Amino acid sequence: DYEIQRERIELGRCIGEGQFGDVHQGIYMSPENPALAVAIKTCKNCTSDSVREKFLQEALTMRQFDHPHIVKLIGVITENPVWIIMELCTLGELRSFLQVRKYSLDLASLILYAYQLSTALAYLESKRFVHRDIAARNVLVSSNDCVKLGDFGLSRLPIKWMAPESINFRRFTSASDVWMFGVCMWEILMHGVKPFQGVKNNDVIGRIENGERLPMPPNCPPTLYSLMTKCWAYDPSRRPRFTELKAQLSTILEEEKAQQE
Ligand SMILES: COc1cc(C(=O)N[C@H]2CC[N@H+](C)CC2)ccc1Nc1ncc(C(F)(F)F)c(Oc2cccc3c2C(=O)CC3)n1
Repeated sequence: DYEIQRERIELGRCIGEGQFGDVHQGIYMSPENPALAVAIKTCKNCTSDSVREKFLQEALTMRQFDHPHIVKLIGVITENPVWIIMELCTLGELRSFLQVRKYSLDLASLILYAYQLSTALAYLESKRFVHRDIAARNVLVSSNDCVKLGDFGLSRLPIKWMAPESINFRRFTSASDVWMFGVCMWEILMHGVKPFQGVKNNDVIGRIENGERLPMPPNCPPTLYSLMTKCWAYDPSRRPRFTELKAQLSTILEEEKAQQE
């Protein structure tokens, strides 16, 4: 069962905000397995059942997934104040982590993060789940060698990350998530810099249609940037599949690891 007794949760500092309320870090003291660090999503308005159902549906959404690179649901407290207890990724948000470690993280760690995210996305595609919000801001750092997709509720227009068909006609498929993943890979190799900085959202569409693309990040291997550009094919059917990106990122990772030993 997923119902958690409130006395077992100690609410810690605020780590972020979501549509329904503040997100906190905290501690969960399970009956048989002591001090576990957890993330706690709060909900200011779920004294109203209309808000409660939408909030708790976000926990049900994470309940169906079980992958090493997707945050897991620990449980829920369904009475007011309503809370969702999630796994805590102690090193926080990927963008800040990459900015802070811009000159200390090796290229193999950056490729490892892209590869780990491709395994989570290939897994979600096998479950017929279209994410729609693939971006570095929605990736968390569990440890130096482990990144995970954050909560899907906290992950929710991001025009600068979207595929042309998603912007033009609101079409959302695994092929549009591949475009977004290409942008997310670019953000990782750029050390947490956002795409199209200083450009208006309305002019992103025009630049993409003129053949312009986000440039090769400094010190990025040409084979890896070439993979990002395949994600940015205008035609969705010409983009690679997540299983192909997963195989190619593994080849690039092993090639980089072989250069060290
Ligand atoms: C220690 O763990 C964390 C620390 C911080 C942090 O330093 N934040 C600072 C605090 C001060 N202000 C001024 C600057 C930012 C962020 C996230 C953490 N870890 C963590 N672990 C698990 C979860 C989850 F998913 F299970 F609930 C989680 O959720 C989020 C929390 C924030 C944003 C997102 C998420 C998403 O899921 C997508 C986007 N965050």
